[PDB]
Amino acid sequence: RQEWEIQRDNADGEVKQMDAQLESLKIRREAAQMQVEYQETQQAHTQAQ
Amino acid sequence: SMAEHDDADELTTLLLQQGMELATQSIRIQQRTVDEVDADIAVLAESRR
Repeated sequence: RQEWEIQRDNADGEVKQMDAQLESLKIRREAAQMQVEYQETQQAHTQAQ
Repeated sequence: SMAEHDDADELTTLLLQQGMELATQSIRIQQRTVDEVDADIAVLAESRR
């Protein structure tokens, strides 16, 4: 039973770590979207030139 | 000759303004990158726990 308890703690820690990685990933996605907007702005600037 | 010089100056000014706007967007992108690094630090803290 003690061994089972240790395994349960390990699984819980894994779930929490993955939950935090989700936040990291969505921040990266937001950065990529802003990069796309930056590229579109560059194209508009060339058109204006 | 004067018309030619004036047109060149106007083009240079337009280039400078567009560069300024792009610089602002780059500022925002870099701030987002820093936030991502902070999220990675949080993930590491959970793993250490």
